[PDB]
Amino acid sequence: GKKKVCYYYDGDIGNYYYGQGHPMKPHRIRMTHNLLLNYGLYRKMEIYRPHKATAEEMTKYHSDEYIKFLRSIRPDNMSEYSKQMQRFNVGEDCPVFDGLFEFCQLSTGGSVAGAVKLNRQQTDMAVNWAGGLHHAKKSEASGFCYVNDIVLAILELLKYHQRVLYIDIDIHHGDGVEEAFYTTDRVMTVSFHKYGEYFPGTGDLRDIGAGKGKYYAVNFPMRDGIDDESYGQIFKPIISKVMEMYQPSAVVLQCGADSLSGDRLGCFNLTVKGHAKCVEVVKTFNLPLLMLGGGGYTIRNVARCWTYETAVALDCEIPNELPYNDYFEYFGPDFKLHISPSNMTNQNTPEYMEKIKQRLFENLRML
Ligand SMILES: CC[C@H](C)[C@@H]1NC(=O)[C@H](Cc2cn(OC)c3ccccc23)NC(=O)[C@H](CCCCCC(O)(O)CC)NC(=O)[C@H]2CCCCN2C1=O
Ligand SMILES: [Ca+2]
Ligand SMILES: [Ca+2]
Ligand SMILES: [Zn+2]
Repeated sequence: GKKKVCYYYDGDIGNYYYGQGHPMKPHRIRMTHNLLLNYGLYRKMEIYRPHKATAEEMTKYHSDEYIKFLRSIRPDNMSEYSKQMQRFNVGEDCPVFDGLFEFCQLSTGGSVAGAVKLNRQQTDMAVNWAGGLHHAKKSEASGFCYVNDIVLAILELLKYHQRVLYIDIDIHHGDGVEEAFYTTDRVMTVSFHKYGEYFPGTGDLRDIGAGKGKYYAVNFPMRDGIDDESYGQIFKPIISKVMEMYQPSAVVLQCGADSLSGDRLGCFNLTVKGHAKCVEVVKTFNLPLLMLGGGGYTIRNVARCWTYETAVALDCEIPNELPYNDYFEYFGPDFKLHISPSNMTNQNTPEYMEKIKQRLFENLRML
């Protein structure tokens, strides 16, 4: 039936700034929040402010040296940390900005708090749109991600769940989460992403895990222009097969919105309905679910996507006419919640989609 939803948000998150021209805009989390408050969704869910995750919490995965560096580095002392910055991959893609460590603490606090709430059976679904920073590595920042809140949230879930399923619908391969759990069968990682001359360069369908983790890493590489119909015809069958074979007792769904049509960095052609169809599919399995954010660089579309996905999590129909909000002008010229796909060519032929699905089904038979 309808589910209890716990949502994590800190009013300060929107003030963190990556720098002039950087595509990652934490302000998009504030726009999402303001939009869902104006739709009245606060009436249907419990809103929590996450705690700031500590160094102890972060070192359940990350190295002590890397976390000590993140806690120390500031724009005023960068000159003294030149060598350290290069070692930890902090610089241009992952800049040093005012309050960087606090931003990591808030993003992580929401994911970990959500996992705790699910473990305690106090909620059916936990939502943290400030989370989903899937590229961060044990001792290195990557692709705008510094602390891997997902890996930390999964490790929390593993205290009470023998098998955890991770699903990543961000346009980028969730390399950091895959790497952390590559040699274990206690976490199955499933990533759908653009592959071929595209960041981070990983996620080939032949990357299937290693040792005890062999067959517990699933990658669906895609080309430019995938649309709602093509994505929907592959997502439901793959996830259904994964659920049948793997039988997880908890799920983590990374909802990176950069897979939408018109994204600044992405080259997919999904609409908000096409993207949210994934949430709907995962929700039908009735398992404890942690929903996270991630990418999304055309910020009006990110707010639309995550507001609709929160409404989907709540089983609450919301009108297409956007209600007035603090960021109403960002939603012009239509002021509608839903988006139209572009006329871009879908390079993912129906035969290519079926072939990759068939190849992944062969791997799933090995479970
Ligand atoms: C200016 C920073 C980099 C020097 C530059 N990155 C980008 O163009 C851009 C960043 C960038 C673009 N502009 O202006 C057009 C910037 C302006 C200032 C700072 C950074 C950027 N980076 C990339 O696309 C990707 C990262 C994508 C991360 C997605 C994260 C997620 O999956 O969605 C989850 C949260 N990285 C790159 O392309 C980097 C590293 C590999 C080699 C090529 N790269 C780049 O040319
Ligand atoms: Ca992905
Ligand atoms: Ca694995
Ligand atoms: Zn992304």
